Amino acid sequence: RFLKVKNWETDVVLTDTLHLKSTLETGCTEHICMGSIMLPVRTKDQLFPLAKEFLDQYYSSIKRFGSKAHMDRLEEVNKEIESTSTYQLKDTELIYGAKHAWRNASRCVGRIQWSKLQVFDARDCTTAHGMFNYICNHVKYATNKGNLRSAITIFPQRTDGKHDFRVWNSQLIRYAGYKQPDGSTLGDPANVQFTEICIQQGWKAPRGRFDVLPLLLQANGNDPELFQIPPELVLEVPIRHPKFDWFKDLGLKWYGLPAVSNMLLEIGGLEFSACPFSGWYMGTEIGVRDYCDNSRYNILEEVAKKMDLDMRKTSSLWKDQALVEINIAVLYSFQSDKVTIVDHHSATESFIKHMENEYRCRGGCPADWVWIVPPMSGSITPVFHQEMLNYRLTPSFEYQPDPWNTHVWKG
Amino acid sequence: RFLKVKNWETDVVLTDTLHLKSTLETGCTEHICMGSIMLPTKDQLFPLAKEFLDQYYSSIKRFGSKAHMDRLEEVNKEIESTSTYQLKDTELIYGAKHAWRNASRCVGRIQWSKLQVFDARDCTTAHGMFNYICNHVKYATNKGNLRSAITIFPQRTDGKHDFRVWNSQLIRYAGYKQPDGSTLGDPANVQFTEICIQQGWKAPRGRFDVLPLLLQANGNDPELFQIPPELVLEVPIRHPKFDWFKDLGLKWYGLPAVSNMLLEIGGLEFSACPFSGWYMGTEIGVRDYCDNSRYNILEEVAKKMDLDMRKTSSLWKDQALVEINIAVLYSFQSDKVTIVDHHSATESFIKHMENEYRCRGGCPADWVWIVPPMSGSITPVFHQEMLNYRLTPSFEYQPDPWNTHVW
Ligand code: HEM
Ligand code: HEM
Ligand SMILES: C[C@H](O)[C@H](O)[C@H]1CNc2nc(N)[nH]c(=O)c2N1
Ligand SMILES: C[C@H](O)[C@H](O)[C@H]1CNc2nc(N)[nH]c(=O)c2N1
Ligand SMILES: C[S@@](=O)CC(=N)NCCC[C@H](N)C(=O)O
Ligand SMILES: C[S@@](=O)CC(=N)NCCC[C@H](N)C(=O)O
Ligand SMILES: [Zn+2]
Repeated sequence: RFLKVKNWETDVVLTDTLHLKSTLETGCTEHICMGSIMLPVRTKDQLFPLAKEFLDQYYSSIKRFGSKAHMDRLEEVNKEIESTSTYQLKDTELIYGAKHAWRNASRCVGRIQWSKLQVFDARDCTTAHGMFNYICNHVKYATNKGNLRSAITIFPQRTDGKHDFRVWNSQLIRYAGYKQPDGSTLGDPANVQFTEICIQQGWKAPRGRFDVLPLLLQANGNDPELFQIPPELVLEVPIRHPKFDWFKDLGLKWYGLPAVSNMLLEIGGLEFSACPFSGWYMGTEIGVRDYCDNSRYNILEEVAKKMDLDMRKTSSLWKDQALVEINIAVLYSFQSDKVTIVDHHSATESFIKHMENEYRCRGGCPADWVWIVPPMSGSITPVFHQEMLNYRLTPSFEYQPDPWNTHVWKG
Repeated sequence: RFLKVKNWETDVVLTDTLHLKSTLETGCTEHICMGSIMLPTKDQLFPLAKEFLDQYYSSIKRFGSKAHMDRLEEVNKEIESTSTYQLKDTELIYGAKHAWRNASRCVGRIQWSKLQVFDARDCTTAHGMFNYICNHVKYATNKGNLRSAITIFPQRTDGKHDFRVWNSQLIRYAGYKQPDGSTLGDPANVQFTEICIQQGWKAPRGRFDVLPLLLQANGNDPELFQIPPELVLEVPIRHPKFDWFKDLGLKWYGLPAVSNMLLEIGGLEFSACPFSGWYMGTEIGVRDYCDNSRYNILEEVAKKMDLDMRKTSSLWKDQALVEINIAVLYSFQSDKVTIVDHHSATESFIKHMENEYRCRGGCPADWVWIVPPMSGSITPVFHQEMLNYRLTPSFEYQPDPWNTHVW
């Protein structure tokens, strides 16, 4: 069976066959679409089919499907599974795995870059201190003095689910959030729960509006441990505006390296619960969501005041006006400091080209429209007009519960 | 499977039970989501009628009444002999209001129960159709104080006697293909504008020529009619800050009146059912004015603003987009024509969702369509999980007549 997607700006029609290789489920049924829903101990039994499918893929890509090297590998993995109930990926298979998980990430607009990914194999790691060292190197390498390079660091896979490696942080670099007695929040409201955990685990908080959180690292199912990232490794950008000199006085900055650290990487049925990965920011992530979401820094009011907009009626579009200036300032600041960033126009355009390329060479490209369309100026970006099909391929990055909700405390 | 939806800005959680009365299909499966795809007999007829009558009598609190059973029996007999049936006026009004209520892509449904229904089922000719449509337009426009309305023409019979309005909206601007390959006026309406000319229309060939009506009665060849200009309310677009903005020569019409859809009630199909409410500002300022395949005015406006159009990262497109949308809202408000900005409309829709969950057990909603085409995440609907499903009575898409009509 074949499926068509149309772009309603250009009338380009594309044919998807890739969706046929999808097995995982979307959350949708024929009677209900759950397209906007945020989020809708494995045994020998199910493991070998998962392994075989991955190896078939891997060997196909390297033009060796059905080869002796292919068949011996299947043999070796099967034997290893039945005798140990799991198996180890070769380095080559791991790199292929991590790249393809990115390539398959239907909510990622930056996938044109998927084949350029620095993979750091941290499977020999055994302790939280070992984790800290690996993570420090990741940050230094990925940051590259502002000329960012995509990377992922992969810690040992899950075994019995009792010895998980986890990074308790949602990102390697993120700002603290502190609930005040008066109900207001100082710093980043999205990180209040985690900040409280850190403080309980012994962190001495500076209690400012932009305090870089410590790392909270769990090796081998043990209680997690605190570590401070060397400040010289944490690249930050002060936010100013090219025309508005008062903008610097708002006191805003952000970090340059977004590094998602709470997701689970699945490859050939293996689960990598600690796999921090980093690329670089699209401007609107910071300028629109982080700064202007009502539940985040929420600076719209303060910015609008200083611009002296008519704030008494929403139909003045004072919010829309402030938002643009804020996003101009983010992009300006990063570019002036030579820190890699991409605007939403450039990024979405690149994605369209990527997506078209993928249809031709791969037979499709799973894409989550709800997430791909930028959170400002949607319809003036080409992705708005692009029909997309969303489905799940493996390897993949998956959500997992925050570890403090599952972790068995040792003491 | 009594599903929950969460708002991630407010942490409000609603439980949906209404979805378990979904009649039709979404196009999605367990294996693929198609949420961003734009367009995914007597035996058939009686269960459809029964289902509708069941809702109807439940809503007036006479479920399982003599009146209810009588009406079921009565309709049942009518189908057996006539192969169809006719709705009582009350059922027609309920059906239309509920089609709107059920339109998962409509952000303005908080108004759903205040719909003026015009029964045009006695209409027999295109001239009669014209008359009904002029009355609709005058009533709905209401000197700028717009009132939602629908006019319903006779239902399909054998599919060979359909009533259709060939226009996509009662009021829209023409589209002409120029010698230099470009397009004058509205590119979305080029094909339709051709067909009008192909039929006899004398096009003044301007940037904003109101199209003639092309009306089809009882399956006949459609006929042209010109809406009395005095009935077409238009707004000159100016900016409250930029004097040069009025020089751009932009205008739009006050009355959006969708005319190419099909209203389905109790299995009965109304192929001609033009309906009208009023505009959200972004429909005009963002989509109609700034889509690349529409009026596409961004570059011209940014130019007049003297923005740095060298790099995309100056966000000149975004800056211009805002000002354009400020002007649209400003102009309509200044001329006392009803319009709603995207902040007010989305906030009202959140309140409506609240109401529907509380009083009805849910509200089908299509996030992809509900979230406005600018400033998405600063509107509350962006952070609102929505469940999409098809309830009936409903408005459905139907083919353009010209692809189907025998002459
Ligand atoms: C290199 C530049 C990149 C850009 C500009 C980019 C852009 C984005 C954006 C804007 C999102 C939505 C995030 C949000 O709204 O919170 C996203 C999501 C995502 N990205 Fe990328 N990305 C990049 C690199 C990467 C890399 C290197 C990986 C993995 C190796 C990756 C995997 C993902 C995944 C799995 C998601 C889904 C996140 C979620 O569901 O919360 N991306 N990306
Ligand atoms: C009164 C104020 C109203 C507002 C502010 C409003 C707003 C909107 C908007 C913004 C859309 C998206 C359409 C687009 O972007 O092209 C829409 C779609 C829709 N509306 Fe409403 N509307 C209103 C009245 C009505 C009425 C009176 C009806 C029917 C009686 C209706 C039924 C629909 C339907 C069926 C759609 C989907 C159209 C499609 O799928 O192309 N609306 N509405
Ligand atoms: C409810 C809705 O799905 C949710 O707000 C989504 C919408 N789209 C998004 N898109 C991106 N890129 N990031 C997000 O966090 C979200 N949030
Ligand atoms: C491809 C995509 O589904 C298409 O561009 C949709 C997106 N969302 C929309 N939303 C509204 N309100 N109106 C539209 O025409 C569209 N178009
Ligand atoms: C891994 S990262 O380079 C992918 C990315 N560009 N962003 C993902 C999360 C960043 C998050 N939205 C933020 O604003 O911090
Ligand atoms: C029937 S109308 O009141 C519903 C509405 N507000 N708009 C839908 C169609 C209008 C279309 N988007 C336009 O910009 O002309
Ligand atoms: Zn779906």
